[PDB]
Amino acid sequence: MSYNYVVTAQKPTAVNGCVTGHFTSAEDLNLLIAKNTRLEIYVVTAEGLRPVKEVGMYGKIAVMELFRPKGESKDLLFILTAKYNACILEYKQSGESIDIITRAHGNVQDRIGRPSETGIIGIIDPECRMIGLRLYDGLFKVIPLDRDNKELKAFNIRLEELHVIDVKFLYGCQAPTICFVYQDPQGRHVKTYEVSLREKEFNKGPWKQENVEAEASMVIAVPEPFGGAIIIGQESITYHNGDKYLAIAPPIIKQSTIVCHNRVDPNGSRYLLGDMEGRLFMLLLEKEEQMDGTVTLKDLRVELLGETSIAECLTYLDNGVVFVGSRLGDSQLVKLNVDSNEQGSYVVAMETFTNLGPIVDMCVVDLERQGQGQLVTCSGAFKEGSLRIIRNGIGIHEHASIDLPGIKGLWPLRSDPNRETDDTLVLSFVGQTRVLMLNGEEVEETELMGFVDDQQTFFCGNVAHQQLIQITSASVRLVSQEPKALVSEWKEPQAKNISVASCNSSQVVVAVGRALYYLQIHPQELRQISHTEMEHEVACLDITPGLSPLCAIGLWTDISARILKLPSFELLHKEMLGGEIIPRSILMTTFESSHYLLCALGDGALFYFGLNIETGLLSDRKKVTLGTQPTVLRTFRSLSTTNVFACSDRPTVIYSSNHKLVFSNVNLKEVNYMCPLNSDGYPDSLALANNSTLTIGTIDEIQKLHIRTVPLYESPRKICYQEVSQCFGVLSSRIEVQDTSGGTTALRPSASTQALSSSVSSSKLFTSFGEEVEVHNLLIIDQHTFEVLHAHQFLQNEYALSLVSCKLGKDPNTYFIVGTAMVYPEEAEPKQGRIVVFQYSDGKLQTVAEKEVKGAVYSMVEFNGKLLASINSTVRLYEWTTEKELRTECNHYNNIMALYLKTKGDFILVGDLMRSVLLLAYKPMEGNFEEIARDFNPNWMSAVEILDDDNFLGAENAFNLFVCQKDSAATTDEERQHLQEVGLFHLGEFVNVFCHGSLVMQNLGETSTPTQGSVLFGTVNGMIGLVTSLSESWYNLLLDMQNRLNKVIKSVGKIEHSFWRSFHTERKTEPATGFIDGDLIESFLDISRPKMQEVVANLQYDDGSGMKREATADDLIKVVEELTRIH
Amino acid sequence: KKPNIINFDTSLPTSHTYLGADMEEFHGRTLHDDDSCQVIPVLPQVMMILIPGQTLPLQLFHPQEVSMVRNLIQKDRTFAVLAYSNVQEREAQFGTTAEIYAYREEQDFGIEIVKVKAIGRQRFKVLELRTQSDGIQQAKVQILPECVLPSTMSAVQLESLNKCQIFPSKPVSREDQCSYKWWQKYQKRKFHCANLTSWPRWLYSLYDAETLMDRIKKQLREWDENLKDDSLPSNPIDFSYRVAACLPIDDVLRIQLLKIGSAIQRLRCELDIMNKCTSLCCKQCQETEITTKNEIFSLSLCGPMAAYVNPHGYVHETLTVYKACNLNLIGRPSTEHSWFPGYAWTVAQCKICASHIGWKFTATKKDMSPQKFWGLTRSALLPT
Ligand SMILES: N#Cc1ccc(N2CCN(Cc3ccc(COc4cccc5c4CN([C@H]4CCC(=O)NC4=O)C5=O)cc3)CC2)c(F)c1
Ligand SMILES: [Zn+2]
Repeated sequence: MSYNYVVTAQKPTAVNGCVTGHFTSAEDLNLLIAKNTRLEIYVVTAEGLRPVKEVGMYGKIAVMELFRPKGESKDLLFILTAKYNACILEYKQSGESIDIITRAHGNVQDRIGRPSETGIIGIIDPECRMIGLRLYDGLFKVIPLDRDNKELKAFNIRLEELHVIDVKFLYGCQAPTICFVYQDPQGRHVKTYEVSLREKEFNKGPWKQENVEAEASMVIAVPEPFGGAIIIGQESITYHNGDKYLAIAPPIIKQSTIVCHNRVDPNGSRYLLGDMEGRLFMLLLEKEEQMDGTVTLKDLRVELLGETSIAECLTYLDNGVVFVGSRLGDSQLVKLNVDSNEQGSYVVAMETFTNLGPIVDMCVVDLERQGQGQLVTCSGAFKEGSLRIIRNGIGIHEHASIDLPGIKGLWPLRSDPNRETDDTLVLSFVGQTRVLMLNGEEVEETELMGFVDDQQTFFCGNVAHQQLIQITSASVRLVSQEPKALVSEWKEPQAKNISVASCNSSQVVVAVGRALYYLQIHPQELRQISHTEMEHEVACLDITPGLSPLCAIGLWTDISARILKLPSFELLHKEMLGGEIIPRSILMTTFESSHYLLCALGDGALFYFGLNIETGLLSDRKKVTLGTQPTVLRTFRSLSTTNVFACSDRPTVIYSSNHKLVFSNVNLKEVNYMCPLNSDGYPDSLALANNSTLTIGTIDEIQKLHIRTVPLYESPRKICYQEVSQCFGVLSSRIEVQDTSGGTTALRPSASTQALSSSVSSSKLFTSFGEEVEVHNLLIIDQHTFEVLHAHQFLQNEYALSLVSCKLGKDPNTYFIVGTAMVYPEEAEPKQGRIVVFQYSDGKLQTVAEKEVKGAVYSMVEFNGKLLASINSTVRLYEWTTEKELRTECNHYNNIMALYLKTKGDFILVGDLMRSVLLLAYKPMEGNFEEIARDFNPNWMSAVEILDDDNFLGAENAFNLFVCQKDSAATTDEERQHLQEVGLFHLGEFVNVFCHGSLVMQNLGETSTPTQGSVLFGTVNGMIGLVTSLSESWYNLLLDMQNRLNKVIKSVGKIEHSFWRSFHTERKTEPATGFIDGDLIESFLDISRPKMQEVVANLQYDDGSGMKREATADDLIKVVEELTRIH
Repeated sequence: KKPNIINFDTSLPTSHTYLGADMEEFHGRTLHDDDSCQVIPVLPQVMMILIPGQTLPLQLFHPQEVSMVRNLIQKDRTFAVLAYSNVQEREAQFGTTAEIYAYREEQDFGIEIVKVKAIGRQRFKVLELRTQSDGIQQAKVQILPECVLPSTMSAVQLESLNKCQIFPSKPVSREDQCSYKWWQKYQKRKFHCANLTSWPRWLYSLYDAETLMDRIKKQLREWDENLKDDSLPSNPIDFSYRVAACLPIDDVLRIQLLKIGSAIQRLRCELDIMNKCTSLCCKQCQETEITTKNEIFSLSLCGPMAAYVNPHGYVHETLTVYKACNLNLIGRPSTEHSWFPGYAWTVAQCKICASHIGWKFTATKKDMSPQKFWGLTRSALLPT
């Protein structure tokens, strides 16, 4: 009884693996990057990375490798899923179609066995004879590689050493040889085995066990001709080849441990290394020894190249370019030049790819445009900590700017031989018309020979029959094309002022006062076509198609929209367009291959209507609030077919996708007037003129997602937004080394040490040299410039957990409430905390209140003007007294630590890390808490959210989502006190934070939406989700359509959707219930016509009376398109 | 307070030599499929919460019970013990299955008295208690599953820093400055992914099996001198069960610990209980001090507390103490059926109500703890 719909609004960005090789073709060099469920195939070129293919796989890529067996032209890709869905894939392209064919597929899990503590290890024999997987302790799984092994049958081998740290295949062995480091109570040892496929067991290794360093961490296999293995630990780098043995103890690597590597030479002469703090090392192997043709090591000099992002997976691209794959920072593309050496660093950055993960906390705030939300996250960690500001809209990439003091209309003109190019544009000033002709990048003004100078021109375009028509306020004028001289001047019969002018390719309609005149363009002649009159003044007129069947006219004195036959005088149709104000601009467009009448009134409302091209007009009534200013509708050709730009205080681009007009905002403050300008210098551009300056630039394809970075150089923990102060309060932490002077020196310039004003907490309510100590800060950041306006430093040994910005009690002021806990290394459970209430005013931060609590304030919320706190395992309620001091009101003692607190009305949801969901209600007539229900189940819970008063969403172990509801209508107490669980889903992501909101325009739309509510969640990988509620019939229809989609869509690796989405746990797995996979439903639009015909045969689409068993195909389009607008 | 010389060879009490020497044993263990519904006979005349892994001596005299044991051994070797609540008369909803491993049937006194020792194996919740006319009711039992949780960092783990998740062995053993400094870096390196989540590292250390087991071991070693890995298992399930068995707590708290299905929750509850428990008092009095939290040690591998049988078949859970308070002795120290091979028990009584709180075990030979061994049972013993 939940019927939820979950979709991904932003695909994950964190990278957890990258390989290079000849994947698409034997000659091309590709970079395959796995972010989580997505596999991206790029092509490495001299300029950089050219994306080629994006593929979504039904799983999380835990292991990916490129191998080329014998008799193959290009490398194949072997991918293992965290659910043990092993597969082998092949790239296949035929001219324009890109498809990845699955060479083999199969689940390789075991019925019984504990997964290894070190994790999944997947290795391939360099001779391409076997695939070795270490999934379970004491069991080595081997998959033979033969063309007939299309089901991936694997056999297990018993391993006597249970704890294997790292294992890899050696190079240069006649038989498949593995080399690994294992742990014993006697210490750490390196051992080798000779795996034999024929008898399916191990053998004696080429070289016996050798004792290694106590912290031997990683094993790298040196290829031919050197052979052997290199063992890297915390304080030494060793090379082992049997008789050969060497070790080094360089001091530059003692600071941090190496966690990643990547070979840079085919012969393994040099190696690339990276550590935890993110600095590039260069292991150097010397081949100076050559006795009788044998090549052996001589030295292992280690050189530090520079500092980069915190890198998880290095990969050296061609010609001194390294792709630094970061997961907690930002992916980079840097240069390893050996001649720059600007200050001792060998590395300079080229590129930087966006990476929103990890998303520790987020908030939804209306920063710029009222009604549309914006996402502000706390991304990154350590030196990569930063604030990402996400927004939804079409991004106009600026190309040039010029100065114009409030232009009142722009129009390109053609005064050149026919070449389908734009040479000059006339800008209508306040009283004049300054033709700013610019063949290239000019800015001067060159008046047209056939156009007036100071007449406030209404329209100026290129008419048919080789002429340019420039209708001005006084009278409509024309200019010849080749002669370029005024040949015809269509003076008004009454010589009045042209109020509203409408011009077309070959017909011009001019409104003088309340009268309308129609004229037809003739070669070197202005022959009037018809004359007529109107009862009311013509507020707006527009004629669009050679010959317009009808002309749309607005009434100034009646506030109604009519369509009348241009070759005649009798109106074809009419309607009352609201009547609130006079219409501002009405246009006819064919955006969706139909006849649409977009009329915009002066109040900012578009009274959208549907008309008929042949005769008459339909109604198709629609009203959309496009802004608060009279928009100037102007279709710009730099689009799919026509598009429309409603230039107003809230600019929007009106484009038809699936016969349903989307209205996406633009990244501009306000546009006074816009016009296409396809200049030769800037083809397919668009000139938009604002209230101060006029810019020229292009636009994005459709409805992108834009991210703005604010680096802080320290880890941000929590973020809250304060409306009245126009500020963001963010908690942060920096690592400071413990020097031998009693102080704490920092490591790099952080945001807290670069603030305008700084403060240090001073309260009195209560080591080793080199140790790293956390220093916690509260940063106040302006919402416009995103500069750190303030930074408050807490006491020593104080850890700040929570942060709420809210107003308490009857106090008009809004405060920052922070809950901290004094933590010491000696003790495990904190015994004392602190509730501190700050108030940011006049750019100065002051401590309004300060309470001492005995425990750790794990979370706080705002409960109807009362601060609700969670001290250890107790939930307490605090009342804001008139003297600005928190006073306790009620307590409720639990047996679980209240890590999570969510309120909706008077329903408190209390959660912990043991998935022990608890529910509470606050009786206000009595003033004490009382428990309604309870649902305990041993598992790990990451986050929890209140979907509504009846259902609750949570994130569980193994990247799962669950939905629990209480049956308040149950007649038995035991059922009322228990929360029935009626939803399961395998998301594949670790959700940290849940928040209510949406990133699309909030429009009631009278009929509303098929989805109720909206919840966004952010994950560690940096993926933004969106979950909504659905109706019963809608859920049933979507489930049936999903089942039929499963049989038509061919997934990569042939992983079944039900198995992938099945609720997964180390102990017990169940099929998914109560959740609809929005990705699969939205994938319905990307398949061809016959596939969509196959999907729908008997869905019984209609539910509002009747069944309509045919169900058509475009009805599902009208369904999926309405489901796509929610994100 | 007798340190250093603890010479007892603390393994004989775990063998129960008082219950006969040539006791026939059985080869091994048995398995019951999880979440499966079984019929298991229930031997009466036992009222005690048996935590899994705890040995239970038993003497049976009545012909019905002896026959039940005989035909039980010829078909499986499993019976059921119900964890009776505070209310008597079969007011039980949870229980455990004891496994026979030592058996002998004996003919003296003209009876077929049977001596049997059995240890708990699984945990169950009884569905219905159907009574058989023979006298040995069989209970309709559902096997309660054992839940083991993976590392809290496994979900949010960084793929790169997996290889640094295999920590080296602890330095030396039970030595200062080799634990605090080791534990600090262990916490720093294990929970390094806690920055990806929204919680600090110490919060995740509060839910770590290793850290809680270390804290419990430290506090136990504070109580009595443990011999490092003195039979204390590395498996969190087994360690939790052993600690719950050896804790000096009452019946309701034992039932609460039994209800818990995860090791980590059990360890947290055990830590809370033995941090909040300092004294043990006389149940018939609730006013007299007999023991404390620090004057507690172990001459048995099962810890300070273990189950023994008097020659009349009644089962007593006994706690060993250096020095008791507010106790009086009656009768000469005799050693006819002493559970401890070398001591002569003297019955101990409350000095106020004269309730059987336990026994005083005077020594016999001189090269052992000189008459300082209080074996107080749980008949009248509650936390205070
Ligand atoms: N139906 C039937 C039926 C048939 C036969 C029965 N037989 C009757 C005769 N019994 C022999 C006998 C009786 C009496 C004693 C004295 O010892 C006693 C007495 C009472 C309580 C306790 C002890 C010792 N003791 C603890 C002290 C601490 C320690 O270390 N160990 C202990 O044992 C006690 O708590 C010794 C032997 C044998 C049984 C029968 F009783 C029922
Ligand atoms: Zn007493």
